[PDB]
Amino acid sequence: MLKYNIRGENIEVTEPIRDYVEKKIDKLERYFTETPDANVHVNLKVYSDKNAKVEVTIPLPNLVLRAEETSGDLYASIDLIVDKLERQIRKHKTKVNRKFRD
Amino acid sequence: MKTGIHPEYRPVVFVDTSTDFKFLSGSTKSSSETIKWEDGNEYPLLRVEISSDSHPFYTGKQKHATADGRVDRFNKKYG
Amino acid sequence: RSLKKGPFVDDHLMKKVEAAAESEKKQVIKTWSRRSTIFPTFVGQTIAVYDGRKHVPVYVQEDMVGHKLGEFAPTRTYRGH
Amino acid sequence: IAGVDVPREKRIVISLTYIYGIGKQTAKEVLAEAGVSEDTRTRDLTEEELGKIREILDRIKVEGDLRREVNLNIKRLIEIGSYRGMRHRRGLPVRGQNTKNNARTRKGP
Amino acid sequence: NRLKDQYLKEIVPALMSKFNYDSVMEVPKIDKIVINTGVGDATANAKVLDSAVEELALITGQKPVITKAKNSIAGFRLREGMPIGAKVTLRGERMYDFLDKLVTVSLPRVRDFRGVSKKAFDGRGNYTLGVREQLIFPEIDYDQVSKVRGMDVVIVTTAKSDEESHELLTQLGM
RNA sequence: CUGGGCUACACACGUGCUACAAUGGAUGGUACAAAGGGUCGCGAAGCCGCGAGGUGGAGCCAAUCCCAUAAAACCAUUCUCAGUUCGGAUUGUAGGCUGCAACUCGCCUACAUGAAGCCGGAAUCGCUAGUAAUCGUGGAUCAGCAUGCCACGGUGAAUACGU
Ligand SMILES: [Mg+2]
Ligand SMILES: [Mg+2]
Ligand SMILES: [Mg+2]
Ligand SMILES: [Mg+2]
Ligand SMILES: [Mg+2]
Ligand SMILES: [Mg+2]
Ligand SMILES: [Mg+2]
Ligand SMILES: [Mg+2]
Ligand SMILES: [Mg+2]
Repeated sequence: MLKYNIRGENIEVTEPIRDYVEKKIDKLERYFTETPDANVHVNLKVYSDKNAKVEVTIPLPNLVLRAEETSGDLYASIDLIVDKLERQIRKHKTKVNRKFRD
Repeated sequence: MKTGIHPEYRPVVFVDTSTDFKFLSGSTKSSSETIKWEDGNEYPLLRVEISSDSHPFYTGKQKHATADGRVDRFNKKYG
Repeated sequence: RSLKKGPFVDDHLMKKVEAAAESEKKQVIKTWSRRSTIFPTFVGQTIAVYDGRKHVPVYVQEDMVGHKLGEFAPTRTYRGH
Repeated sequence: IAGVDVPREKRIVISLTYIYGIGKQTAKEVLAEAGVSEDTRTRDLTEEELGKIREILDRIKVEGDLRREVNLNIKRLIEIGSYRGMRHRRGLPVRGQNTKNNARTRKGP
Repeated sequence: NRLKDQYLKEIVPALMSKFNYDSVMEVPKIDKIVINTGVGDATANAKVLDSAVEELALITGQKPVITKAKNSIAGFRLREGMPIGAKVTLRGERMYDFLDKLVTVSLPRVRDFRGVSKKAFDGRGNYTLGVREQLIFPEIDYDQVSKVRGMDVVIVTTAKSDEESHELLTQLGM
């Protein structure tokens, strides 16, 4: 159960954009089998030269997930920000388990 | 009147402590008292709170309160 | 005025209804002063009170004496969620 | 006893406050005009003492008569159209306190 | 005991020269008083029923008879024969004395004493009162009270219509 | 320029204040500070009111007078483990004060009403000595309004093997 919070500046947070952000970051639940309910901080901003930025923070208890991206349009950045986040969950989880198993 | 299956119902004399209003009507409760009235009615002197001689609907209670006038109070309070 | 020196009544509102006693609820009164306590002289009259963007009419009763005009002219428009 | 049952093991200064419309400070006067000591158990006062208290407490307002008066005032505001009426009729905080947060003691759970 | 005496010595002439009755026995009187209680909540716990039974036996003077259900309504989780309620019937001296106690000392105990209902008549001369607090009757005590529960005192009169029952009750003191 | 709004409210999050009582509540007596402000300003004695407050005008352009009685602590009585003599929200009535004006939308007082709450899940924060903890005091903004901010003092711990 994830609770979102989008800080739309220099842009309008339309419902289609809200649905796109919610459904793409919602697939992270498969990895981290108990995601304690936490608040997601999402920021969007667009420049004058048609560049889009997304910043995500998901403060899981021992897992501080972040990723920030800059690309052409808004949708490419959101699709490319999952890869940076999924790496950190896979990095943090498999670091704990295999090391205590020498 | 079947015997042995009824609670005791000895007579009793009522007294109203509010205004000293004597009254006679037998009651089941013994109340552990003794007093004789009206040429001999020796029984418990059961005390009680206000009877029908002082209640609002059961007696002639006049006001026990006051009223309001509002606009009168506004005229009185303001001057 | 919530003190002994009161009550507080707006001049131009008080004078207008005072000369409207001949009308006897024959003219609507269009006023802005919401900070005037309702007087006994106001009873039976209908006044239009500015609620921030328009005038809303209220018929003065006896129960309304001692209150302010604005109490019967809600400002915020709430209709649930 | 004195309008309604009052506690027995308690004290008269404390026991009286168990009836609607009376409080700790007002219990000082009704125990002063009655001329009876404050530190007296309820199951110790005689009829003469209890009689004066009931006579003294009669002048002051009590439950029922006070319970209906306050509700009558609340009703008067509901249909007159005053602002406090909509607060009373909708359960939102009546006086001058906010509503964005912390209005649960009147709105409920 | 006395209330019957005043009834048959002063109220009787008043009804006589107020209603212009032909003969003597046409004047109405009080036939019986029947008191009822409901323990429909005692479907599971059968002991609160018993507690109410000794309550009624104490308060009247005669033990009540436990009433059994006449149906098996599933809405009230009922089966036929389940003991529900109790009743005490007063006829004669006990009736008059109990009514006197009720009118002179029991009624001046209700929390909001404004007057008994003036429209509680079944339409044929019988009055049903609906007191719903336990120790309205002074006999029982607050400590002994285990569950606040109401009662149904019913007065059955020989009058043929409501109004003369109304005047008879007012003459008695209701 | 007047009026309204920035004070909305099914709800979610962050930061604080008050509690869930006996090392405590209530009643009576009494001791001990530092740092600051005061001239269209501080405002004492006296008198009145249960109270918030009112009249009054002393002295002070201040190591001089006022703000200004410090509170926890100490000493006696009572309450006797309860949703209570704990807790105070909420609300009805009656008042005070500033301001031309207190309804939206101020602060305080008197009476009465008496709610959740009996130590808080997963998780998480601060602190190494006059520190944490706890109790009072003052100042800026200010006609009025701080549980916020910036400063002052009173009482006063536990623990640190170690990386
Ligand atoms: Mg993808
Ligand atoms: Mg406010
Ligand atoms: Mg703001
Ligand atoms: Mg207390
Ligand atoms: Mg106000
Ligand atoms: Mg109080
Ligand atoms: Mg509870
Ligand atoms: Mg406890
Ligand atoms: Mg200030």
